[PDB]
Amino acid sequence: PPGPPGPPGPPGPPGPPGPPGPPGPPG
Amino acid sequence: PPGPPGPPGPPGPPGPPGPPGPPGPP
Amino acid sequence: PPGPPGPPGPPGPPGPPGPPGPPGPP
Repeated sequence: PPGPPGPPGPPGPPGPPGPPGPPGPPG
Repeated sequence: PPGPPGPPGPPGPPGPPGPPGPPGPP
Repeated sequence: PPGPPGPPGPPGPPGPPGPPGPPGPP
């Protein structure tokens, strides 16, 4: 009989940067 | 014979915060 | 023998929004 499944792979890569923040307040 | 490949790993970590927003109005 | 390792997981989620921008001009 073949062996059992291998171990899980490693975690994935990091996600992308988030969106830009909001505008600053009025001058 | 070896067994089958294991399952995928879990998702990676979140990305970094985004860039700063634009300047406010005058 | 156990099988080979699984593949890397999926990418993480996006990071959160960046900080507010600076105040507007005078």
